[PDB]
Amino acid sequence: ATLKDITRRLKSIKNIQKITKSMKMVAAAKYARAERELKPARVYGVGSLALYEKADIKTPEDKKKHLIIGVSSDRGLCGAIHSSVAKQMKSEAANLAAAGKEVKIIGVGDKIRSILHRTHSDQFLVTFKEVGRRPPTFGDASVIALELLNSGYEFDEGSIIFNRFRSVISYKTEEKPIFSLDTISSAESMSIYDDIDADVLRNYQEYSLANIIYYSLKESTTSEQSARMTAMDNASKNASEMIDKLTLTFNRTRQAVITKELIEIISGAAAL
Amino acid sequence: VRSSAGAVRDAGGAFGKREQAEEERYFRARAKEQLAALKKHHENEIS
Amino acid sequence: KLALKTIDWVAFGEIIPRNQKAVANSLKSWNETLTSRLATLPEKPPAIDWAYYKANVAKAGLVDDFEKKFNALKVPIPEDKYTAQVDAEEKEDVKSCAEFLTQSKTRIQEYEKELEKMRNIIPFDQMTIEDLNEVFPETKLDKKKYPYWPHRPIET
Amino acid sequence: IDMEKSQQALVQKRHYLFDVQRNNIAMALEVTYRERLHRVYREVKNRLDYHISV
Amino acid sequence: AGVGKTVLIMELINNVAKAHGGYSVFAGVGERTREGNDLYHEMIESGVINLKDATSKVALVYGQMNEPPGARARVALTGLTVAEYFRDQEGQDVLLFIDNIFRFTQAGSEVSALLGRIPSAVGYQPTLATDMGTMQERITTTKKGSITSVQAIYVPADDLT
Amino acid sequence: KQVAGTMKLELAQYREVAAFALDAATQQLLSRGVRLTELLKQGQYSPMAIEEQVAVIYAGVRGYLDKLEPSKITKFENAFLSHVISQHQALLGKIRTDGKISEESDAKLKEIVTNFLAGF
Repeated sequence: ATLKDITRRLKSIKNIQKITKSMKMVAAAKYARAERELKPARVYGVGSLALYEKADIKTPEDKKKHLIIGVSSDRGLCGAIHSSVAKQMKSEAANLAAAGKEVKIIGVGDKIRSILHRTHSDQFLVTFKEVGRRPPTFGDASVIALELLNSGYEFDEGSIIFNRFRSVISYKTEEKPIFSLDTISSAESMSIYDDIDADVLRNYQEYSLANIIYYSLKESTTSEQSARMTAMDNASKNASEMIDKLTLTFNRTRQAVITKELIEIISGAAAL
Repeated sequence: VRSSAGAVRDAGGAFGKREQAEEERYFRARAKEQLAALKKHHENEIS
Repeated sequence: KLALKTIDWVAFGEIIPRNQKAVANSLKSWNETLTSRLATLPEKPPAIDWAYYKANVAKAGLVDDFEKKFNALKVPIPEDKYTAQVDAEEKEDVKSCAEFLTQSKTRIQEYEKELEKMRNIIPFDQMTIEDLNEVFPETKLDKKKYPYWPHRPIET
Repeated sequence: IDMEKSQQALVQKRHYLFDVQRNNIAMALEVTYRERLHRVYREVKNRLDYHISV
Repeated sequence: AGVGKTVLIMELINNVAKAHGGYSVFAGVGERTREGNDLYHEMIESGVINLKDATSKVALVYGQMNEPPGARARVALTGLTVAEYFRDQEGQDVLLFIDNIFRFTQAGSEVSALLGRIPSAVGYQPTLATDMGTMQERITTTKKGSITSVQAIYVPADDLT
Repeated sequence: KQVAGTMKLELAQYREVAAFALDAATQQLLSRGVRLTELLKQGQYSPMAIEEQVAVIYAGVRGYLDKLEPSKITKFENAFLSHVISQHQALLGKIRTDGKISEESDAKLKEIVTNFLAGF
């Protein structure tokens, strides 16, 4: 292009690089805080899951009501966080419907809703937004569980998909089963537990639902902040390479313009 | 060679149009909400 | 020469059974293409300037021969053999006006019969169980299958 | 009763598919005839344009 | 080009000149002749130019872009002379609209090479600043009168530098 | 002048929110903008009479094509032109001669477009 085109492009890319550096720093701070808050929530959620893996509960193979919960955020620029979760959700939903089930979906975060608003647009039991603006609390998980129970879709089996945070550079997508008390009552491993009618067990199921949702929220937010830090770092690096190339081009063009104007002056002077 | 504020929308490349749209959609939404509230206030203040 | 009977299309689309829409849409498209073609062709074949032309040719005799042969010779025209679908029209008169009309009207007759029968009945505060048994054969308690009291399956 | 009445209403206008077919066939024959006319015209004018060009 | 210079200057003539007691001058320098005719007729309609009486309040000078460079380089001075006279002898307020005062410079540049001058930075005459100063320095509010000068200045290719 | 003004406003609004691709109002705004955009396309050496252009633009701008897909708008445009040029030559002559969309002309245009849209 001409010199002004190159100058404007170079200035724009420089601004973009500045912004991405700042956002990487912000995301890194929020990540440090999220890890710090994730350790205790990690122990708490693992404890809350203790029972089911200790008293092995097999879901009944004769029920059609299933629930899929997919945990993400509203924020973008986090790489393949929402993408992986939505991909696995549609995989599992397709499998369930091929097995002849009646799947619903809860989307914790806009981006999940958006990715799945073309297909699975009618299975949305309810979706939640305003995620990711502030670190998730137990209040959020309590609200999600409360609106899941209140909305009278009594499900017979459940699953939650979140991005388990492995390391600052890596994360994995999990699927943690959720059971309804119909499956806990009729489980022979549960015959050993004492002082257990079908009412205390119902309160216990409601609490465990809140617990698992909260655990998934903490893991997901940690992994998302890590991914946003990585994505911003890569974007800043790409902007730096582009800035180098455009600076070289700008210098070439500036010298060429100087030479062109000077040759015009010389030709005019010698052509008198 | 330096950079200055409000340069992304001065170039007018892809980021400029993307930013312009990201602004316009949001403020159309908020204008719709505010117009609904204005209509509600109009009706509620007739008496 | 040309005066084509007008059509209503939203009306036309109401009369295609689901098994026959695959031909209806194709017929619509073929009509569209042919109508566009007809619009493309001009209202008349343009004239010919024989005088000037034969004045601008050496062997005026040859061009005169072509002119005269053109004048004498004409062109053919197709026929309605491909319009054998004439027959179909009569067949339709059978379903539309003879069969479907007739059984439809009889079914109407019966539906009226039933309606006025169901509308002229005593106020329920004056009726009797035999009367329900007869007006509604659904309230009958089949003794052939539940001979014993209550003749209901109590689980009900 | 009303469903049957509507069906009968549609019976009256059932004939439009045949009507469309008739219009199509007639105007297709007309199109072919006009193509024949214009084709003979074009060939003859090109034919004689040969002689004038010579 | 195409940002509103002419519309804005016409708007100013509509507001300030219409309700302005003193006289007014419009020097169209190297602009489309269509616009000159449009202004003539709009002024006749408004009434600042009265073809019947002697109550006209505007004097027009036109050097439009069909003229050779010599005339475009001097029509600004002609309009400026009319305005200067109304400033001094009439001893009164004056307005002076010019559109554009870039065509004066450009017309000066179209003959410089033929007058034997080496060009300057970008195909401009060596005397650009002096030639523009010796004109813009007569458009001033002395203690004897007062000229309010509105100038439209084409910026080639939006380049303010 | 009557029709192209509303079309100009609609495209002006559309061009603002175009760089992306939710709510009903802006979704319909994008839909109308795209319909008008595919309306303006054209072929080579086939200029249109002004009344025909008015008919097409009126059909497009009065929310009629908003139901159709945007890949089929060319098909509509073409078929609608071919249909009107023969059946409703009188209306086009009226629009040309009187040089405006009078109330009766507008009502006609309305009924022709409503009938044709469903019948296609």
